Amino acid sequence: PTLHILLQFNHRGLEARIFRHGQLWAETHAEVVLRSKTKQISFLSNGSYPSMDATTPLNPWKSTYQAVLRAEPHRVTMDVYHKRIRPFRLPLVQKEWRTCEENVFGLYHVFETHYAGYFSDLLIH
Amino acid sequence: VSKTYPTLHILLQFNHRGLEARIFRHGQLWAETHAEVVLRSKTKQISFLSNGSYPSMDATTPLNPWKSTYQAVLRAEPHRVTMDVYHKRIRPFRLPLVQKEWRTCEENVFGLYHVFETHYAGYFSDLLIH
Amino acid sequence: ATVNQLVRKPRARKVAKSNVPALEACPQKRGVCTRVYTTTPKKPNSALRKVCRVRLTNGFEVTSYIGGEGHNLQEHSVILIRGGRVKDLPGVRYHTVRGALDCSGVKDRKQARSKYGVKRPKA
Amino acid sequence: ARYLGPKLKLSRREGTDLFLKSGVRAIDTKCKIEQAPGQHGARKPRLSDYGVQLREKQKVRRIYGVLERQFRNYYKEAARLKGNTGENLLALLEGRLDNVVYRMGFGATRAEARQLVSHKAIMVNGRVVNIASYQVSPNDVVSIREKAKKQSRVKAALELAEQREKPTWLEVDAGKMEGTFKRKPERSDLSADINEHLIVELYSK
Amino acid sequence: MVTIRLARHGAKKRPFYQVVVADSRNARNGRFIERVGFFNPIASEKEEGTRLDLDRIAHWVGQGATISDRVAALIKEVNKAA
RNA sequence: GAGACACGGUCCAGACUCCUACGGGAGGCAGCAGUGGGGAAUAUUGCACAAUGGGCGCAAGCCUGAUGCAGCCAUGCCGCGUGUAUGAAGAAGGCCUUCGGGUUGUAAAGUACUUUCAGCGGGGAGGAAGGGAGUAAAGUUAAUACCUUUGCUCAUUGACGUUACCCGCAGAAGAAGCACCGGCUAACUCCGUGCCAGCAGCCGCGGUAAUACGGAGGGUGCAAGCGUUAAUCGGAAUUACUG
Ligand SMILES: [Mg+2]
Ligand SMILES: [Mg+2]
Ligand SMILES: [Mg+2]
Ligand SMILES: [Mg+2]
Ligand SMILES: [Mg+2]
Ligand SMILES: [Mg+2]
Ligand SMILES: [Mg+2]
Ligand SMILES: [Mg+2]
Ligand SMILES: [Mg+2]
Ligand SMILES: [Mg+2]
Ligand SMILES: [Mg+2]
Ligand SMILES: [Mg+2]
Ligand SMILES: [Mg+2]
Ligand SMILES: [Mg+2]
Ligand SMILES: [Mg+2]
Ligand SMILES: [Mg+2]
Ligand SMILES: [Mg+2]
Ligand SMILES: [Mg+2]
Ligand SMILES: [Mg+2]
Ligand SMILES: [Mg+2]
Ligand SMILES: [Mg+2]
Ligand SMILES: [Mg+2]
Ligand SMILES: [Mg+2]
Ligand SMILES: [Mg+2]
Ligand SMILES: [Mg+2]
Ligand SMILES: [Mg+2]
Repeated sequence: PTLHILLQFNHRGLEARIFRHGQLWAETHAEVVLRSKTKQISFLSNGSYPSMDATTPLNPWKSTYQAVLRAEPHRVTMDVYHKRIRPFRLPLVQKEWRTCEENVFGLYHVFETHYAGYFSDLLIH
Repeated sequence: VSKTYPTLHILLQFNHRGLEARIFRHGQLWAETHAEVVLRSKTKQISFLSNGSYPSMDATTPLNPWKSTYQAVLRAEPHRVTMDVYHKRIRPFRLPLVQKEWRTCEENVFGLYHVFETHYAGYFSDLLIH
Repeated sequence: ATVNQLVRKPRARKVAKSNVPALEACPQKRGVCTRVYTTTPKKPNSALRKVCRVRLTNGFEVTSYIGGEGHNLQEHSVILIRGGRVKDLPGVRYHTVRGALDCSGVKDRKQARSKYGVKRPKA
Repeated sequence: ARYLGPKLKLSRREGTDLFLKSGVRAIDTKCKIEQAPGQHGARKPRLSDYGVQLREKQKVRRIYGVLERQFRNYYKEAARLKGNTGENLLALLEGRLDNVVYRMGFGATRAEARQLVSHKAIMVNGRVVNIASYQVSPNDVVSIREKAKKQSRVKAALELAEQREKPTWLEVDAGKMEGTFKRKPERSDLSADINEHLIVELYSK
Repeated sequence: MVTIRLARHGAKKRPFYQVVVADSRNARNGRFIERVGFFNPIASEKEEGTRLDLDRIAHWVGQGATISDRVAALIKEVNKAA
């Protein structure tokens, strides 16, 4: 199982777009407003951040990342790239979990659990 | 549309001592292996790479050494595996010198390597992993 | 001086001998290491300079310098020498090319890598 | 083939303003124009005779954005032409297409005008030209093609050009977005802070 | 014999021809006797694509020089157009 | 043989390689490719006679590794690209610090734009002149045949080639390294090290505060290249004719 996740940080929060074999499979949103890369990557690394920034209607900022999750036989990995996926270059953030997953729904559960409490339930198309 | 799948970059060096394979993963040297394949001419090298074997190896000549380098790129697409081999460097908008493909599907890098190793069956020693 | 003297004996030039005669106007030469050892420089220097004796493909037997820190050269190593004498070692006129043939590049070299055969550190 | 680094750093080193930014703000408002770049920027050592000629050559090379090989070829051409070699070199640099586009007004900077020329938005005598080093001739009409007349940055660059000084050897029409190169500029038409004798001397060492 | 043929002197994909009077045993771009004009096949308009010295040509034909086929066609052009 | 004492002719001898029934025979890449070897080191056993040229032929045509092109190689020269404008919380982190700050630095981000080239799709010059079929007239001739000459018609002739070039599409995406920073010589500090390890074109540096060694931050010079080595002239008026 593989998922490609387009992640957009903006002043309104964090938008997750979930792709599956190149098809948009699910969407969700989180109230995570974090302008700086350091705060974004710290959130991405830690799965949480203590204090969110304040939403600004006047100024709209958009910062995009892509997480790619792969269910290898004895681990799951999630690499998130700034702007776009480049496989010959190194990942900006590296994460690994010692778990076996049967399907994409469990793989989402891992994703959901690292960012526990933030994302609403999936709207599926 | 993205085409990001499992990928392996394999630096292949033919030399007078034999054939050295260095496997890179996100630009990180992930694994090493060696084969006793001594083939000096470019024609014989390309014939071996395409066919997976060669009948007669050249002689080892320690007083007259050489080094000839290729790069294989393996991709595990959803329905098929591809390997493209370039002389000395990746030129992706120009055609591969050697191009091989297999119908079987492998989900992970370990399955991808198995395709590579099975094509060159009997030649490469077991992986030294880092 | 006088032009009658010049008509009988023109002015002659200086046939300039080269300082690297064992290259024979080649940029590099290949040779096998007969012996690898260390020498002491001449005054006012003090060190243990790394040096080897090499028999070239043209039959010359010359002494070559090994620059950089650490090397993997043994007897029967096939190296490439380039030219350029070490000022303070008596009789050493050639430099071993690091990174070519048997000779490997220096370890942990981050600056002037191409002068020592060190690949760019990927990251 | 081009310089793709910080732009104000190149003018802090040269001490003066190279007009590498559009001029909306004062250059002093964006950098320390009086201080050279780097950690040891406050220190101002003495400059040798070699380093004075070099800095003068780097200044002109950076105003027009020309690398060393192509700029050395301008000097040979300027030295071969009859007349003042130091003035033939500034006339060759002023006849470049990406410089004519900037002086007319169609570009905010010379790097922006260079992108306009290379993206096939400029036509010389009714033909689309694509080379920034293309030499323009007297009585040549260079205009912006119809597909590019709608670009907002072309209009923004025309009002900035009003704040600058008008070049006399050109005649631009901000309505039709066309201009006429009528003659090569004399040395008096150019800046006076450029000492081109230093450049001629540097290329005879 | 002595001929009047074409020698290929241009660049790649942009040929340019000199009309020369040469001994036939010589190489095409090699030794010749006289140059009597040029032919530019990819010439632009308002440009002289062909120019032939018809007086020296008639002088060599009188002495027994033969004409190449492509040059015999150029002479008909330099005369019919004129 | 007009022409050779003949690259892919003959004869003899010699060395080498091969075939043999052992008696005897065959061969010559310094043609184009290619192989082995030598070397620091130099490419494909590609396509086509479409063009130019050559041989033979009345011609059609046949032949042509000449030639025209294609492949490989940053080997050189030349052009272009790797974005443009904005942007001070002068962010974070790095480095330095007289702990005040400084610098990296408008640089990044963020914002607003652009799409050369590469990628995809569509269109599309020129290199082609001839030749062949027809007729018409003229020319000669007994002949309004035949032939030749000159016009006019009708079918065609491209190896390169998925040509150059042009139009459309999406998106800043696919695209920066190398040497140097004691003086000469453009560019300076911290740390590691301790006459060791090392550097070096020359002068020289290193024995505890190294701008010279090694790493880092900053900088300078070149740039799809950059360094090193070899080689020649220069500077050298240091063979001086000029001098
Ligand atoms: Mg260095
Ligand atoms: Mg260039
Ligand atoms: Mg002049
Ligand atoms: Mg004969
Ligand atoms: Mg006869
Ligand atoms: Mg005879
Ligand atoms: Mg002879
Ligand atoms: Mg013959
Ligand atoms: Mg032969
Ligand atoms: Mg050959
Ligand atoms: Mg060989
Ligand atoms: Mg060899
Ligand atoms: Mg070959
Ligand atoms: Mg032909
Ligand atoms: Mg034949
Ligand atoms: Mg090239
Ligand atoms: Mg700070
Ligand atoms: Mg294109
Ligand atoms: Mg045509
Ligand atoms: Mg035509
Ligand atoms: Mg120095
Ligand atoms: Mg200095
Ligand atoms: Mg050094
Ligand atoms: Mg001391
Ligand atoms: Mg110290
Ligand atoms: Mg002299």
